[PDB]
Amino acid sequence: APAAVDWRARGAVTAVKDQGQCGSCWAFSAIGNVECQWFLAGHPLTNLSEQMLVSCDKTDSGCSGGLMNNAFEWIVQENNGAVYTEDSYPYASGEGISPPCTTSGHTVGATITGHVELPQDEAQIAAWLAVNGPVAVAVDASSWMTYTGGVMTSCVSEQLDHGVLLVGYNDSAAVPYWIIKNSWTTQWGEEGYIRIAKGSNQCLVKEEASSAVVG
Ligand SMILES: *[C@H](CC(=O)N1C(=O)C=C(OC)[C@@H]1Cc1ccc(-c2ccccc2)cc1)[C@H](CCc1ccccc1)NC(=O)[C@H](CC(C)C)NC(=O)[C@H](CC(C)C)NC(=O)[C@H](C(C)C)N(C)C
Repeated sequence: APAAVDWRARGAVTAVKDQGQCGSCWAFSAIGNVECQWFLAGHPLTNLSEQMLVSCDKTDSGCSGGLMNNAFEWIVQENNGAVYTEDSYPYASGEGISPPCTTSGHTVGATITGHVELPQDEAQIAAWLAVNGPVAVAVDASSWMTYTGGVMTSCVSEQLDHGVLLVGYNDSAAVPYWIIKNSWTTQWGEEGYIRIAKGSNQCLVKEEASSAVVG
C-alpha cells in the first residue's frame, strides 16, 4: 500500500461536527464512514444524519452510547438501507436530550447494502483504507481531553469507549501515524483531528474497525 493516504485531500470527507453534551460518538463515526463511502461510490459528498440513529436506532442507546456495527445493521435491516440527509433530519441532541423518533418528512441522501468488519491488523486495515476509503474505528479515549496536537504516542489503554473515523495515514514520518476525525468540534485537537501513532495498536485502534458498503 502507498506511503501516505489522506481521503480529505480527495474530497471524500465532510467538515468536523459536534456531538455536544450527548454520548453519540458511535453515531457520528458510523455516519461519517457512510458519508465518505457514498462519495467514493461515484456520488457527490453529502452531509448525513446522526440524529436518525440516536433517536430511531433502538438496538443501540442514543446518548448513553452504542457501536458502529449495530448502526450499520439497523440501517440495512430495520431502515431499508437508507440514510437521511442532515438537512431533512438535523442534529438536535447537542443539549443532551435525544428527542423522539419521527419516521417521515425526511429525504434520503444515501443508501447502503451492508458492512464489512476488518481484521485486527493495522497493516491490513491500512491496506484496505488505501483502496476502499475511510474506516470507522473503536478506541480508548479515556485521556483525550488533554490532547492539543502532535502525534499521540503513549496512549496506554484499558478498554474501548470512543468511536471515530480513520481518514488516512503517513508512513514516511519519523513517527508513522493515522489521521483520525473526531466529533468534538474544530476546537479540540488539530482543527478537530488527531494523529496517533501507526504500528503499535495505539488507543486500541485495530480492535473494532469496520465500514459500510454502498451497493
Ligand atoms: C461516545 C464516547 C464519548 O463521547 N467520549 C469518550 O469516550 C471520551 C470523551 O471525552 C474525553 C467523550 C465524552 C465522555 C467523557 C467522559 C465520560 C465518562 C466519564 C466518567 C465516567 C463515565 C463516563 C463519557 C463520555 C460514547 C459515550 C457513551 C457514554 C455516555 C455516557 C456515559 C458513559 C458512556 N461511547 C460509546 O458509545 C461507546 C463507543 C464504542 C465504539 C466503544 N460504546 C460504549 O461505551 C458501550 C456502549 C454500550 C453498547 C451501552 N459501553 C459498554 O459496553 C459498557 C461496558 C463496560 C460493558 N456498558 C455500558 C457497561
